[PDB]
Amino acid sequence: MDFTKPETVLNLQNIRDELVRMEDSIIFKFIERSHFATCPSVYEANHPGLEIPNFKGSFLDWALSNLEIAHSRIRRFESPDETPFFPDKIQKSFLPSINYPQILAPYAPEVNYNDKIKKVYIEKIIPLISKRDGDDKNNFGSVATRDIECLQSLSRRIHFGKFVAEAKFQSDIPLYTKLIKSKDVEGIMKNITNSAVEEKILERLTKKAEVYGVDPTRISPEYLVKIYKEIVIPITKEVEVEYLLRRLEE
Amino acid sequence: MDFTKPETVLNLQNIRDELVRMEDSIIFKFIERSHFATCPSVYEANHPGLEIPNFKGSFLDWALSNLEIAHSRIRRFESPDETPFFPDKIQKSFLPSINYPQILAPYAPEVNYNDKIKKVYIEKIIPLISKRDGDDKNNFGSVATRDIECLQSLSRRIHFGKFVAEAKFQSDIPLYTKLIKSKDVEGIMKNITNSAVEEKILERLTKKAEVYGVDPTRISPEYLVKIYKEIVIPITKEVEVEYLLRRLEE
Ligand SMILES: N[C@@H](Cc1c[nH]c2ccccc12)C(=O)O
Ligand SMILES: N[C@@H](Cc1c[nH]c2ccccc12)C(=O)O
Repeated sequence: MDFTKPETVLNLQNIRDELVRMEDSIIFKFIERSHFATCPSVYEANHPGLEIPNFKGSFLDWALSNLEIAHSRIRRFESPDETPFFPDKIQKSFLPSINYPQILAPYAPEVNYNDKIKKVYIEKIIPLISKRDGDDKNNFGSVATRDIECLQSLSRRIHFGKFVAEAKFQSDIPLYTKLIKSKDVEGIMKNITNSAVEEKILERLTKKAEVYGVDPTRISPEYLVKIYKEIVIPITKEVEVEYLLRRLEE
Repeated sequence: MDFTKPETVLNLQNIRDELVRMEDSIIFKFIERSHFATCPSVYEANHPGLEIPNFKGSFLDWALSNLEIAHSRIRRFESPDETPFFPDKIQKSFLPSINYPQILAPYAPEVNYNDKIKKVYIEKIIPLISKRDGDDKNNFGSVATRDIECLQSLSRRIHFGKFVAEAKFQSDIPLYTKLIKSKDVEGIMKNITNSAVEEKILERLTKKAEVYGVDPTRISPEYLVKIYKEIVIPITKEVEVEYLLRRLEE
């Protein structure tokens, strides 16, 4: 895919390849984060000892918002595949802007599920992948930086549902128009679900978990499957139906 | 290992485990960077189009130095296992400092091979792992951030030779004292080389390259072996002999 050549983007085979490559990215990052304890103090707002001068929020929030401000200055969020966790904080680039042709509907930047993602990550994913419960006082920064890597990968994968939805829309405008016009969510869901393909994904995930990071001479497959089945796939679909419901300007 | 409990640190079995875990980390990061072209413009100082207001250096340098300043404020370089690429730029922490007991010799922060590492990474490693030659104008930031991940992993692995050297020193002070006193480098090299173990490492690396990121239903083993054999292991040894030669205060 080349975000300056629209045809490489709305191409369904290029989309599968990118989704499959993100699958590995996400698995590698979960393995990196699994080496550390849960570190509850990292996600708690204004924790004594991890309190940042003139900042209201958690240790995780400071590290992530600061990273976004720096990257926004170098054009990160000008790209259609990048959605920010702190939309109010991002700056304008100090480098010549890349001219990205409009590929998605105009309101695309407004379809943003990062709050929900950050939330389920902390409340549901951390507890399954961490090595143990409790704070590891000497690894708060190691943890936060690994968390940022996991969040940015999940975010890109989940919001990639926008390109999936646009490809589908364009391939059958008459059908989608009627579904959108009558706001038939059940009809849309049924058209964006291929149960056969979803089983296949889960089966491949189980086999990757079995070999990845395992010394040939780290993460439970059951949990990897639970995460994709209960969190990743379902939220990707929410992004797709919301993108679609507003497709005829909204 | 717990950098607040010296015995967990100079323990040789805890050291193997940490080295083996970094082996996976490094392999995963090489795979992430392999998806992009060489991007020569990223490493060139003051490139037209990637020129940063009031900054002399490359795009890579700006991203990396800025990251270090932010992390230094949250105590990254207070930890003995973290060595900075920009020692002159790092700040003092605005959080209560962690009291790390002196585990390594005092001059330890001065043994820093990051310039050499950054250099061989650009000149020798990039060309072997990149997908193709040339600039990918729309992925300069994606590349730089992947480069930072690779550099920080290699840096931690290579400078980990300081702990290896201190463990050895402490286990046979009479022997090491004579080697150090007469500055016998050849004698030191011969005592820190177990050829049998080095073959074994290379063999395991070949088998990891064969399964990692390969869909069960990315990086050449030959190149992975060349990198560890010609760059990683040799520079780790340079860190160890330099740390040792200054051991009796220097
Ligand atoms: N492990 C140490 C040092 C550290 C490693 N990576 C970091 C990133 C940011 C801040 C600190 C760190 C800590 O968590 O404190
Ligand atoms: N791929 C785009 C956007 C991007 C992704 N990650 C980044 C990190 C920093 C800056 C930009 C980016 C680019 O390289 O420009």
